[PDB]
Amino acid sequence: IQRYVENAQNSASSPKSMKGFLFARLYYEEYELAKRSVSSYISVQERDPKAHRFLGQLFEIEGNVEKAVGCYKRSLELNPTQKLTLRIAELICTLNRAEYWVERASKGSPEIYRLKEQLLSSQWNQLFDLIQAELFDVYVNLKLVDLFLSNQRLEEAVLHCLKPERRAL
Amino acid sequence: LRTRIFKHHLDMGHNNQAYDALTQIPDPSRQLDCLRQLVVVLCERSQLQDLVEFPYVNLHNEVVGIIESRARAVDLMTHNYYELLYAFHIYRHNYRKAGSVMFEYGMRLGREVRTLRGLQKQVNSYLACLNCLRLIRPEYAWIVQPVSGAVYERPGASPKRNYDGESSAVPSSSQIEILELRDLEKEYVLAQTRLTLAKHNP
Amino acid sequence: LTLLLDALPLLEQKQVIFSAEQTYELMRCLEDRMAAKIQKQDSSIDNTKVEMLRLALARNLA
Amino acid sequence: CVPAQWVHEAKAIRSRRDYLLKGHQKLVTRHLAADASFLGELSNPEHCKHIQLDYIRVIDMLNLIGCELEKLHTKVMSLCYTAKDRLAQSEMAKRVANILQPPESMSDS
Amino acid sequence: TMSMYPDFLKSFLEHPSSAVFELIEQYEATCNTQITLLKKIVKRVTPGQQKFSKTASILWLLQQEMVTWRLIAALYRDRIQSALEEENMFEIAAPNASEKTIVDKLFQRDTLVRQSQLVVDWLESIAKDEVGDFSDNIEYYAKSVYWENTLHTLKSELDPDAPIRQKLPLDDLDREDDIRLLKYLFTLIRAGMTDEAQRLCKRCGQAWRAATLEGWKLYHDANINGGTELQAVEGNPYRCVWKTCCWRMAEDEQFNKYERAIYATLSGNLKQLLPVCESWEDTVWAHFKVMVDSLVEQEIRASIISFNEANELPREYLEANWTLDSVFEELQATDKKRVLEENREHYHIIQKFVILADVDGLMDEFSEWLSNGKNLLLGHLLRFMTHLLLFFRTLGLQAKEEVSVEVLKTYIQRLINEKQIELIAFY
Amino acid sequence: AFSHWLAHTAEERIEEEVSLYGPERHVEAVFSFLTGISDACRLAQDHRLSLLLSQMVGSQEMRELISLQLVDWNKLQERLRVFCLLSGTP
Repeated sequence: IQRYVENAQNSASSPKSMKGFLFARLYYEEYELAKRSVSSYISVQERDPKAHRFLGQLFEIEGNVEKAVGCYKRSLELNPTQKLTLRIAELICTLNRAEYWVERASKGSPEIYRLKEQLLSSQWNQLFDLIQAELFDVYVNLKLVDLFLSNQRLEEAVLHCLKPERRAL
Repeated sequence: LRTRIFKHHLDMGHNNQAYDALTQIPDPSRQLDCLRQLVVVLCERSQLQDLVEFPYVNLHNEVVGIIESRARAVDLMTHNYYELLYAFHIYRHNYRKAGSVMFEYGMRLGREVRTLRGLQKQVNSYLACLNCLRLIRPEYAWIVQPVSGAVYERPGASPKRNYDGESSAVPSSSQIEILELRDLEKEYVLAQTRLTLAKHNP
Repeated sequence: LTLLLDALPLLEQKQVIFSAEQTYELMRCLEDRMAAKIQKQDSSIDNTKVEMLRLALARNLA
Repeated sequence: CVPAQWVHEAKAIRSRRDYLLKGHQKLVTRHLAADASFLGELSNPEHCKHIQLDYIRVIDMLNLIGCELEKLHTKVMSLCYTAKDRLAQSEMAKRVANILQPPESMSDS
Repeated sequence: TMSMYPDFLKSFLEHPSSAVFELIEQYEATCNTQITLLKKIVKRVTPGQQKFSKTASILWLLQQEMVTWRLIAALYRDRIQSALEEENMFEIAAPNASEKTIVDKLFQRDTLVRQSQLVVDWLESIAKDEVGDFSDNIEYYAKSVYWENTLHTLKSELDPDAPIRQKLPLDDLDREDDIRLLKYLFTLIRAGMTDEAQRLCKRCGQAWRAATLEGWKLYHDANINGGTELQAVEGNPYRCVWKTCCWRMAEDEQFNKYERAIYATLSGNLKQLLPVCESWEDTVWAHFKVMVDSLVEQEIRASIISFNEANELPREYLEANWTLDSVFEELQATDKKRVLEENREHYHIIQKFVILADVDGLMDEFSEWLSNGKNLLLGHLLRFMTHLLLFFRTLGLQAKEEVSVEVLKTYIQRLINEKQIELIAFY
Repeated sequence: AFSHWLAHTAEERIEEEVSLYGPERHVEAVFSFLTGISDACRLAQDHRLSLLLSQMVGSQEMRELISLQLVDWNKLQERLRVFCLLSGTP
């Protein structure tokens, strides 16, 4: 494996994203250095889903959500293979276009229905309906009746707390 | 102070040889018009060998916009034939495409003013256009208007499609590549025959 | 023709103008001969010719 | 005559003897290339949508006008003739409009 | 043949007493037996032969039912069985490991691509081969030596490159004989009968054509690549050069149409005249082969396995891969902008839905057609969805309970109409 | 190291020499480019021979097979020499 990193170093000197990426692979097999190598490879050209995710995971945990969007946006729109989805929508939510992205994400993904509701909660009847829709699992039914409580729906909530409560006990 | 520098440098003309200072104006901001008017006053000083060597130092992005803006000003209809040739040299440095189009524009104006002794000049112009076509063998280049002052867009060379037949009433003189160059060759043969008939009269 | 091009280079081909037109005719004649019956070399001659035209343009500017 | 969808069939035959819209009621791509008017093009695009060449349709939509992907698609279209050259020039103009821009610069390169 | 409802439901009786997977395998076998009875025994003479063919097509629906049960069994066995859970040993590799170990890794790691291979193996399983010794393809193409007529009759070098090198040489008979060979080798390559294609190439005297077939395999050294230790080293280390050389040889005209096509299949490219007679299964196979051949090369490039020198013609090869979904959508269209009649077939639409993995989507959607008065025309299709849902819920708790009741209820109502009282009552 | 070294040694001699050879005629050169592979294949562009040529540089047990079989085929009936090279015992 040391001969393999010599041939990688020489090739890079000669000219080379796939060298620099390979170095990252060797590193995976001193993480800060590997991350730096991945960053350079990404800058040179866009290659393999494993490249995109190693850089994007490195930037994600460095807290640098603007670099991670940059990688993952290029990896989606380049057409190589995008299915990052978490950091994009999550980043949009943090920012507070975004609605369209949420709709695209929706298009049985639970945490995604949840982040979607919370986006709507920053951007009352519709919110109440959202809970009703999700509930249609005891703890669903319980957060549903609690946020009905907030909106002000005493009659509906006690029926749809008690219905759950003697569906579970 | 900088707007004074433009006014004062323009009036003297002599200090307006400051090319790296000219280049140091478009890179910070869109004061390209300062370079356009100042480089015209340097063209008025008129040392074109030295003058054209300094836009080798100037960045090519700026040089393309300044020299194209200058080339549209070269369509002044002046007796300065050389300005077209020095534009051709800047085109030579670049993709070369526009030097051929500028020659047909200069041919058109020279045909419009008067005839007869212009026939031998039109032969030289056909030789120039033929040589320029040989230089730029695979790439196409499009004409718009018969020279600068253009109010037409680009009809292309692949839109040979009609709509109803009323949309095929576009002049279609964007596509003035190899086919119209063969028509200019016919104009040359017509001129040769007229001269040979003229030689058989005395 | 190559010798003539060399002479133009020595001279710088300021007034050839006709020659470039003349050169095209020669090229056409060569094409005709080919039809009746080195491409890189032929390109080089054209490049050499272009230099003379550039020199002529410089003279016009002067 | 007893009702059948035979009217389009008869109309189409007449056009061939001597049109595209009548046929609707590869070739479409060729027509677009010829028309490298605007309303007619829009109608053709609508017909294509009804039929649904997808890349070509996307290119047409771009002409009418994620973004990086669209640019890549345009580049692919350019990769795959005087008319073709004109189309390439139009694409370059579109790129210039987009620039008016690092991605645009890359597209220009 | 009315006792066909027994055989499926009899496979049900064994399943309360036993195990899930044999139910689908027995559905493949049961339908397979039913194909034979309808198919056999039928004799067609003159105009009737056509009637017999029509009868076969109707049975042909049972043949399609067997092929579909086989595909359903193959994909669900990979997807649900412990075959997708193993050590990552196939993917533990080093830069010194060969391109073959990299392909063995890609097939282990990429379940989505490996699912495409299971579909290919199925399409190859149901391919039509011409006969060797009972058709003119090989019985009448038993020439003692290659190009005997061109050797015996003038009209300089024996090699296959002599007519690509110069114009007219080959005798018409030798070209006719080569058409039969290459057509038969081509059918064998489509059937996955690679060993038979090599056996025939050697025995027909075409050692050069045999050598081209050998270059399928990627380089494996047992010594370096300890994971799959064989005894001898095998395959060719410049596979990308071989792929490009095969692609270039395919494009070259003055070769037979069947030859250019074998080279196109080997290169992972399409062919043209031979695809005029390409059916749905045959077109699915050619297009999935392009997807596998492009995907493997892209992984090889990303891994840095390919050498720059081997890239003789990158511009001539489709780097992009389409998704399995686009594969079916493009195949689903006819050449004349109509819905493909083969794609529109009620059991073929299911084969595609099993490949996409959205089986349960159609199961709910099909049940809605029953309430809307549709599907009732095809007698098999109603049964099929019943047995298929029953099989899905036993292997994995899947399809909606509502759909199960609606499908089973309509199916039981048919058992009363057909008077299958003991079984119909139970349903 | 030796391979490329051998090439460099047989250079200039194969250099201008093989140069003329190509810009000349005719066969053999195909063999001479093999002594020098991808550029030779590209210049040559014999589709079946092209796929066998990529097995060169391969020490694989392809040798014997193609060797004997091709010879036998020829007996029954610039190509035999290429096969002698891939036999590995030229």
